[PDB]
Amino acid sequence: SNKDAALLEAARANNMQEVSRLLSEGADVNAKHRLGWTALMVAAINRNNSVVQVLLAAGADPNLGSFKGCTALHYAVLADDYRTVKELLDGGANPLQRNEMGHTPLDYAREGEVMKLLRTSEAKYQEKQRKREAEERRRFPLEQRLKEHIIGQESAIATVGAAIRRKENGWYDEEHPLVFLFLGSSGIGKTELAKQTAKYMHKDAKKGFIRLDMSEFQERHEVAKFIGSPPGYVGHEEGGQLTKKLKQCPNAVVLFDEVDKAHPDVLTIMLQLFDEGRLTDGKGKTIDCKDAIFIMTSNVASDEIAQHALQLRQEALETISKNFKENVIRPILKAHFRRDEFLGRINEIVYFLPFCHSELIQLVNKELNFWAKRAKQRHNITLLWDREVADVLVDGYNVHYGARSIKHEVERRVVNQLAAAYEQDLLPGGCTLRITVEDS
Amino acid sequence: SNKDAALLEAARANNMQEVSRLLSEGADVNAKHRLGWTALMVAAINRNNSVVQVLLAAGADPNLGSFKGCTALHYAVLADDYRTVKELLDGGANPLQRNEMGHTPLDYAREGEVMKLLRTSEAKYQEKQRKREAEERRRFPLEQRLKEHIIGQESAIATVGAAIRRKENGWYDEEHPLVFLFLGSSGIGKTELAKQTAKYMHKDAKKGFIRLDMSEFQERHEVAKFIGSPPGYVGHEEGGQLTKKLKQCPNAVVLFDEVDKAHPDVLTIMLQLFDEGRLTDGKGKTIDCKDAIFIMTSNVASDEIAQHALQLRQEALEISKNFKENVIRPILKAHFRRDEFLGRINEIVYFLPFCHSELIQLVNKELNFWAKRAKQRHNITLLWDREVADVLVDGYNVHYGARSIKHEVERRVVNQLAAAYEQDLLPGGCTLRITVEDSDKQLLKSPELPSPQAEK
Ligand SMILES: Nc1ncnc2c1ncn2[C@@H]1O[C@H](COP(=O)(O)OP(=O)(O)OP(O)(O)=S)[C@@H](O)[C@H]1O
Ligand SMILES: Nc1ncnc2c1ncn2[C@@H]1O[C@H](COP(=O)(O)OP(=O)(O)OP(O)(O)=S)[C@@H](O)[C@H]1O
Ligand SMILES: [Mg+2]
Ligand SMILES: [Mg+2]
Repeated sequence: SNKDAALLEAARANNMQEVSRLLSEGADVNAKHRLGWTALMVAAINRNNSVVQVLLAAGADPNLGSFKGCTALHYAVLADDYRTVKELLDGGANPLQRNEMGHTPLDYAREGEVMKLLRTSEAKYQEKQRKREAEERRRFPLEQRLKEHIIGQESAIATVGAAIRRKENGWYDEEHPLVFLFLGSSGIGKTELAKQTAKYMHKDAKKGFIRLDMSEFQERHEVAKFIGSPPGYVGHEEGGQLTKKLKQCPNAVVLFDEVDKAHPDVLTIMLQLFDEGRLTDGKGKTIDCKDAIFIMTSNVASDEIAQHALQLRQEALETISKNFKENVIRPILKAHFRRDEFLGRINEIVYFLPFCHSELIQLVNKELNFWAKRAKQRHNITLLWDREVADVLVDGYNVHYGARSIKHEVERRVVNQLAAAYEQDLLPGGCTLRITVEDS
Repeated sequence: SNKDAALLEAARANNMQEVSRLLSEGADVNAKHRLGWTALMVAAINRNNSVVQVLLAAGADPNLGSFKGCTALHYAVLADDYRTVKELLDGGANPLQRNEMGHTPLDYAREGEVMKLLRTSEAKYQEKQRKREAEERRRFPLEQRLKEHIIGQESAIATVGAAIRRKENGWYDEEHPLVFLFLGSSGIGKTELAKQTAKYMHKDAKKGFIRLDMSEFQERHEVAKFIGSPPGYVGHEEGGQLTKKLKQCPNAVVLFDEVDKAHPDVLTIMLQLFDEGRLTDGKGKTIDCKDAIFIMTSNVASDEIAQHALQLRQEALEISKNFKENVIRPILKAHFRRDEFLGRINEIVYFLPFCHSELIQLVNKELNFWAKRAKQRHNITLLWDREVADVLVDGYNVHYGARSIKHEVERRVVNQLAAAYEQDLLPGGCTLRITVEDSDKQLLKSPELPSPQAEK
């Protein structure tokens, strides 16, 4: 504890020797004084450029929070010393950091070298971040990330990626959220695509992905879950759940899984959300989510979508459907979703088509790779197969389930055999299996 | 503290040098002395005309609140100095401002130049306000302001403008608030017109415009949100949300958006609100909002209104009638159950589906918006041939209205723009012109811009 006080006193007195001795002895570089200032901070206010430099080289943090709450950069600007401001900025100081009073390094000092340094640091940071992010996106676009997991559905991936890129590059109106409606048969990756998109946007934030299941909303009064009860009713003080989640992460990705299962008057609450990204809870607080992304998944027109997809498979063949027939898909949606204004607010309608033979083979290969890696990681068993296995597994495909049919087929026909053999201790650790078309 | 006291003493002592030095240092000009007066106050009371002038030049407020609570104009009047009163009035002092005891500068003053200055200031304020407001309204009418943002809907613009202008010029009954109901198909500017009207009435004040998404009132019990819970119930200490909002701005513009999505027993709360502008919160406090403007929006009769736009198809040479409004009524009563609710609305405004020229105008407006955004953000100049709008309008969907055009333009132009921008094929200051095929191509001032490949 004495080391921190000694370092603070040395920094206040501009004692280079004492500051260096304390730092080399393990003294807290960001030591805090009882008055609320640190060694780097009091060095900054006292125009101790050398002390500030040595403290920064020792690991001083200039962004740590009357001048109460003013950081090291704030005090450097207060002294109107440009050398200290430049050194702190080179050390990672934020030129726009704020104190308890809200003052910033860009306000304390008069126009001059300090302002120039702060502005240049801010501009260079912003430009570097912009260029780096753009280059990263170019190098590894969203489409490749989705293709890592999603198989087929090229049109849907292209549409979603185009919309997302248009949003990220700033070429989007901020007055209206972006809304998607995923349509297609069951078990073809709609909610999977939504999950992948949410992960891409908010990879390191669970709060960034808000999931709803509209099976849990199959009656009119279920709207009270979204915004909570009005004043004087049970649960009022709680407030809306969806409103809470949106307030936590305004730019999150909201997924209304199986929206078709909602009562139609539950969708009415979505009008303001989809138009202006505005929603009011039971307490009257209004949530602004203009930059959020809304995804709705349903299979309302599944049969018609499959029939259309046959168009590609109806070709004389001597892949991409124009799908102007959406004019006759609209009546189905209107019949289910009874309000035209609801559909009008949807930016894009994404159609997922049934898998082709090659896509089915790819799915089977994906499943067998997953199982092989699981076996290697768990029991250290190598697992291998040929075309005959993929084709035999595909032959058991069911249209009504898609990827789920493939999963069940692989599990039943192959995984059961691996489990039975393992339980019989016929699989020594490190051994290799070929599935030599093990059938019938 | 020390600087404020020094400035106050200098103002009291008529010390020009001290007052100037303290003002230059940064002493608060409106600092309050322990006796209740400020620097300007005591400069006025001591007949320090020059000190009053210099304090006003420094930013002194003459209208700031036995001379307890007296304002600088009050002190100048009490000093019997006409110069101080004149200078304070020139600084915006109110001749009718009241002190703690309720005496105005026109009261304490002795007959003379003080009366002249105060009365001249008051009359000038009133007449200048009236004349300037009238001149601005005539020069730039609300109807011309709306036309900048709303395409078509001439009959709605004309009705709303006529009612608004009627209210502003005082030719309205103050007992009953003005109520509008907006009817028509989806995405044809109802809420847009409401927003523009609110912005016009209250230039920027957020409290001047009140939103209410009636879609959140699908059950009777939700009406409690208007007025709050009764005594003894959770949330009672908070009053009615709408009551609070209206109290903060009695003459606000209230928008009950999607009123047809409310439970019809919830609309019952609006009977007194629309008839007399009275609403009593859960705590028994009544809100007076007789001068507010209420706007409702719905698409209740929208098939029947859009079907009556077959009058555009009648081509007699080769707009809604009273008798149509008596076919649109049965539909209104079937939805909004009560004749006493409908009989409270001042005007029913009908918004019609766009004709082909209005679609072209909408497409041009959207393209102009995007061009302005591009030019401002990246200095990119954007141009389009006349045929671009013709191609784009084909994406129009009568069921969705303008937002269909919005989405079409976005999807099939802005996507290419963003793809090119990310590809860095749009150098700053470059000129980009859209050309017309069955699809849309972009030329970078002459050569065709090569479409990037996201899939690589
Ligand atoms: N196109 C796909 N490519 C790879 N895996 C997929 C694909 N689609 C689905 N899956 C996987 O198969 C499962 C199906 O999940 P979903 O994606 O959620 O199905 P769903 O289409 O979304 O439709 P429902 O809710 O049954 S209607 C998931 O386990 C996915 O991981
Ligand atoms: N003349 C116009 N008519 C309709 N929309 C316009 C017009 N000019 C601009 N717009 C824009 O097109 C969109 C139309 O949406 P809204 O203003 O909400 O119309 P609406 O009458 O309220 O349709 P509903 O009942 O909510 S489905 C708005 O975002 C407007 O800004
Ligand atoms: Mg699903
Ligand atoms: Mg609307």
